[PDB]
Amino acid sequence: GDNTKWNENQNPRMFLAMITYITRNQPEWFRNVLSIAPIMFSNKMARLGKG
Amino acid sequence: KFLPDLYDYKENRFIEIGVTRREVHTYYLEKANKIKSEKTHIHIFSFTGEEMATKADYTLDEESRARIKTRLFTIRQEMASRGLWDSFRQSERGEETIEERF
Repeated sequence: GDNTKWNENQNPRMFLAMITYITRNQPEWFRNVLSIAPIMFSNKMARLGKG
Repeated sequence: KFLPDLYDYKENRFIEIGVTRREVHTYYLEKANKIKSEKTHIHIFSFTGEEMATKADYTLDEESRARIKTRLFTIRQEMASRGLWDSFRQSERGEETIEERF
């Protein structure tokens, strides 16, 4: 196999779906601190390089 | 193994300071565990005016023992004359641990 367009067809919104689930019944601070990174990838804003 | 508070050069015994608003025979055996087989001097100060040392031998002299326990009483009275004196103080001295409100 190989996966075509592997990076565009992800979504960090289902990364947040995973790390909300693989931190089941974990403490509140710990489930929170892993959760910021799929949040601020799901609002990320790429620059457009030089020009 | 656990950190003392000060150190005297003459006696070469480490210094652990216990300040209480609770009765002193709480802290004489609360602070004594996990310390022993060592030469660490235990010496409890208090808001009230009482005091307890190791083997009832006071290293600190009379004028400075009477000065600190008065100032702790001045800490006790100004805490009492403020309007917020002892009840909320009782909770945190046993509850010091990892909280991490994130």
